Formats: sequence, C-alpha cells, structure tokens
Amino acid sequence: FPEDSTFASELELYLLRTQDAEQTGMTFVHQVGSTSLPVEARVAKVDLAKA
Amino acid sequence: TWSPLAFKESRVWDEKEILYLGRLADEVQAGVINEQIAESLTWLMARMRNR
Repeated sequence: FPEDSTFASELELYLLRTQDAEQTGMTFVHQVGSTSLPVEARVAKVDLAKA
Repeated sequence: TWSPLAFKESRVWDEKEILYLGRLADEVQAGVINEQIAESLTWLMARMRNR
C-alpha cells in the first residue's frame, strides 16, 4: 500500500461501466440484380457504480 | 448621576464542524469554515448595533 495524501475527508469512487454494442454479424448473401435487405438492431448499455 | 450598561456574547465552533465542512454541489476541500466565520463576525458586528 504506497501511501497517499489528500485534504478532504470522505472518498467517493464513481465507476462508469460501459457495454458497447459488439461489432458482430456477417454480410447477407444475395444474388446480383436484387434489392438489398437491412440489418438487425443491436444494444449498448451503460451502468454506474458508487463506492 | 449616570451609569452605563454592558453587552457581551460568545460564539464557538467545535472540531467536527471546523474539520468537516464542505459544500453541497462540489467536491470542495475542508477550508470552508474559514469563509463562514466572517459571516458570524459581521453578524455580531451588526448585532451590537441593534442594542
């Protein structure tokens, strides 16, 4: 435990957790001369923490 | 004949307020009571005027 110094009494650590949407998925297979089809919807999440 | 009157009062601050005193919005260090003493100083200045 290397020592450290501060001027204030209480110590608050606020952690911000982040689950970004993972770049997954393969490009859809189609035949030349066709209208394309769209991609799915993905989710990202943010949670926090107090200590 | 004539004889005056005397008017004195005290005001103290204990250790727990003079050490633990920040603010509400910010993460300010403990040196706030040195600013808050001046308020009671000028308040006793203005309170001796009211007698």
